[PDB]
Amino acid sequence: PTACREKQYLINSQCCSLCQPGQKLVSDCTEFTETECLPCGESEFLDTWNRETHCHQHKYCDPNLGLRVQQKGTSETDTICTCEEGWHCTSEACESCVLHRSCSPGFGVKQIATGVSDTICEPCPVGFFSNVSSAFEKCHPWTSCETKDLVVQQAGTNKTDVVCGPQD
Amino acid sequence: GSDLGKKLLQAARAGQLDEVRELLKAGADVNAKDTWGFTPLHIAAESGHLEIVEVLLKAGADVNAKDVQGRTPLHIAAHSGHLEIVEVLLKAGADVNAKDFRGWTPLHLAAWSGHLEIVEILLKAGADVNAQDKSGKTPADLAARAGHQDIAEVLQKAA
Ligand code: NA
Repeated sequence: PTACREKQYLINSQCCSLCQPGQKLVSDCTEFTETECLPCGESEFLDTWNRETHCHQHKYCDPNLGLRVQQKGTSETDTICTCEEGWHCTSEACESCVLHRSCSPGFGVKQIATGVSDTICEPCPVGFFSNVSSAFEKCHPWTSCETKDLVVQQAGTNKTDVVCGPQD
Repeated sequence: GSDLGKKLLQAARAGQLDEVRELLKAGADVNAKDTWGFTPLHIAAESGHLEIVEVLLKAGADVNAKDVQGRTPLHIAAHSGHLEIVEVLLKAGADVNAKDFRGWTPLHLAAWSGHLEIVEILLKAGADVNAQDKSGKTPADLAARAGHQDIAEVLQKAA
């Protein structure tokens, strides 16, 4: 059994309170006074009982890594970051973000990006195409030449529409 | 056996509500004291375990039990910033003007640590704003020395 309790410390024959979560130590207790503690600053935090002389700074949410502030910290909790709109988490931890990619020509959007997932792209199957690099555009169907009383003069691809033309 | 007293103290530190209930039912001393004169009630008051505090009061814990520094559970709860625990201790008959070994009341401790809402509740429950410690200092004097202006102002105005 130590000379003081778990949430205390010993100095000059006195059992002084540790500082509480959200406070840092300025001055030791004495016979005449309990421990002098000072609240953490507004952009600072300390989550534990302590004898530390500085608080932790709230986390910076760097715009240059695609982050914004989801939720401002408190005197006992850190700031929480999330991805900017148009960006998604690099991994489950979400320590940085990456811009949503575009489906290249030949490929179309199957599922649009969110803050936790990149764009899911599919190769344009037969009867469909995509001639743009885009993060929104689905595969579009090939033009029906026969609705216009024309024939297929040039075949469609994953990347190009059919070119219609007259019969021979 | 006072084995059960030591087990009850550990359960209350660990916040293990189910272990507290089952140790009480086994005939543990509710007022078991550790080396520093902390009861289970003092420990729960410090760690902010409200359900443990209420179950300890219901089983007959001494609301005004003093530790080796003369701190009651109200001193501890007030010092530590646990508002709901302070309210519950007051309902259960805690002495609002009980003095520790420095002559600090719970109001002194709340003022010193910047717990405004706890200051307001203690005043409503009849705390002595003019209470002096062994060095002559009031709660207002403490709040001002600690830089808690807001609380210093309330205490000057309650005087
Ligand atoms: Na595309």
